[PDB]
Amino acid sequence: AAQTNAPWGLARISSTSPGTSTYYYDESAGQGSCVYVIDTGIEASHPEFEGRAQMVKTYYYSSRDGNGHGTHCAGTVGSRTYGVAKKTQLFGVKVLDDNGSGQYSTIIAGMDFVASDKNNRNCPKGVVASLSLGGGYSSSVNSAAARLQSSGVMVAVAAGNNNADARNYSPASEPSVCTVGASDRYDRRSSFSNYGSVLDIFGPGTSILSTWIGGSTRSISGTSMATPHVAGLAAYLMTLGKTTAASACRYIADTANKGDLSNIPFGTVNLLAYNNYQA
Ligand SMILES: [Ca+2]
Repeated sequence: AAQTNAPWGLARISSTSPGTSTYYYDESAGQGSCVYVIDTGIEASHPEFEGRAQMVKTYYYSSRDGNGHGTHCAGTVGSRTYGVAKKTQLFGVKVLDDNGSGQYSTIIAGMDFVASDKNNRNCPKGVVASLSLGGGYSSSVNSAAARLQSSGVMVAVAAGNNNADARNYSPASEPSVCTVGASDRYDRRSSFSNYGSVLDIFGPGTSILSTWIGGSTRSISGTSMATPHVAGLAAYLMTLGKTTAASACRYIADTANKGDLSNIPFGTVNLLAYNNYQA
């Protein structure tokens, strides 16, 4: 399949080189996989999600996304126009309030929720979770991300937007999950992207067009935008039979474009997510 004039991030993920605008992907498109988006929630009714999005959990007075951030993330995972996995099921878990804040305790409960809740969903092809959130190092937060992963969910998490070493951030510093840095359209590290030996991969994170609340769209930036590219790519690869929750991060890093990014600090991986689709 070929989606012409795709958002640059989508084109990039299916390309060996920067500067192109068509997204190529196998038509299976993530069918029969599931992606949890753990964030401010998801405007499920957005036409772009086509009935494939559902809120399954909130810790606040409402499950609606009153912010937009989670909806944007969800659209990059799986909206028909802006998404990597155009046929995946999307499940929203609202651990962040409408100001995009959440206490660590709520975030942890949200991770544990998905680790059980995937047993209530139909995802023959596998399960992914996209966690575009972050705060200072906490072993409890790391440990919750590690449980989520060991239960059989491919966990992808934002490296953070501090332009600093991600070792100091959670769940970014958790070794067993996929920690995702942000790049821009000219293949430079995003200027806000964290870095470090704890990073596993980079995805498109600067000027990322996707869904927003009120049924609209917008371009925004962050390692939080890069994460759902990798989350969507895992779902897509898993439905193709290429990999599993337990090895998806590894496989993505093995099949990445390598040594193509600029401003990567000494000791951080120079790997850009890539679907290796032979159209
Ligand atoms: Ca990690």
